[PDB]
Amino acid sequence: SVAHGLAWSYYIGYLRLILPELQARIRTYNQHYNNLLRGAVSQRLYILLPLDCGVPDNLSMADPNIRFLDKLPQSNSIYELLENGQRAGTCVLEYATPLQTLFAMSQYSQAGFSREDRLEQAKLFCQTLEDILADAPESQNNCRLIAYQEPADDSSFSLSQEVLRHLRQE
Amino acid sequence: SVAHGLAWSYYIGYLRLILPELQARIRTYNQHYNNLLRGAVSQRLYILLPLDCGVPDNLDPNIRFLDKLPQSNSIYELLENGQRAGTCVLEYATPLQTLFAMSQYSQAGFSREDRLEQAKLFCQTLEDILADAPESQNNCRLIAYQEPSFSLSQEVLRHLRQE
Ligand SMILES: COc1ccc([C@@H]2[C@@H](C(=O)O)c3ccccc3C(=O)N2c2ccc(C(C)(C)C)cc2)cc1
Ligand SMILES: COc1ccc([C@@H]2[C@@H](C(=O)O)c3ccccc3C(=O)N2c2ccc(C(C)(C)C)cc2)cc1
Ligand SMILES: [Ca+2]
Repeated sequence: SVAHGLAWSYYIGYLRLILPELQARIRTYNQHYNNLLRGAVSQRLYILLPLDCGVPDNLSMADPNIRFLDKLPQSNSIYELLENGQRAGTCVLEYATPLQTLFAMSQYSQAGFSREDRLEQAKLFCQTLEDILADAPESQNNCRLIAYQEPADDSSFSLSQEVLRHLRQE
Repeated sequence: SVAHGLAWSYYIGYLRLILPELQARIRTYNQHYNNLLRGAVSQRLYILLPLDCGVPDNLDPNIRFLDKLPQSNSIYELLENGQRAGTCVLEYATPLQTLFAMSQYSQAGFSREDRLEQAKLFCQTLEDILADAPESQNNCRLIAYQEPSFSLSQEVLRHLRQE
């Protein structure tokens, strides 16, 4: 049942506060700070929600097709996404950082929290957060959760492709 | 049921990480930075848990900021009878802000009664995690309270004297 508190704190202490000014920050960046000869940053906050709760310290180390470009002024980061070796999209991207509690609990023997318990709580965190965001006034076509289970076959999943599928739905 | 996730995250993402080096940080302060007469900073981390979930933006005239704890934690002096009666590392259990904000958000369907119950369960769950945790070695004290004038300094001093 840890997922409920994780989802509510993440929304009420972070997403609720950053989503209202996000569009204005992206528009300011695109007009005044972005380099001339490249794409504009897309408008939504893209949140990576790996169901395995594996949150890396560097997105480029997780996928070489996701490259840091800049900080979004006014901490959020802009990345370029590659496909077939070329630039395919630019967006504000980050992980659902409360998943780190679920990961750490699965590694702490006193929690009595298995990998199966972790997966169940990650799914509940995603479901609860989606329900909150659906009813939230701050979420106005400006946030997208990217929840994913990684197949056993490495070749059948690309993190950059997962973000690109959502970005192309804009 | 939000209290469980709040307690586990607060422990596993913060208390578990800061409690092992806390007493060394307090010893550094007491030996090299503390210039008060018999004002050694107490050894434990004191965590304010207002059961009403009211966390102010800056931590009572009898509680006065002294310094940042080197190596963000803050040291305060506690006054009693107008004089310094103790010094400690003091801070709020910041996850209570989720419970307060939920009670202020109609779509959460979370009443003041639900809030109080979750604040008490957060305190109990956190105390139990800390009791079984290898990082809490007589170094973290939870100060849970409710208002009846209330004196926050008197609440902290009771726990300081218990150390
Ligand atoms: C003061 O006590 C805390 C406790 C936890 C957090 C963050 C923070 C986040 O960055 O998302 C968060 C917010 C809401 C719910 C859960 C978490 C969470 O899981 N945190 C966290 C938890 C664990 C980690 C390590 C295991 C990598 C160290 C890193 C980050 C921050 C302050
Ligand atoms: C990235 O997403 C987050 C979400 C929440 C937090 C912190 C953070 C804390 O400072 O204790 C925390 C950790 C673990 C569980 C809960 C909370 C929590 O309740 N937070 C919080 C929640 C709400 C507030 C306002 C309502 C005053 C703005 C302020 C702080 C930080 C990052
Ligand atoms: Ca594999």
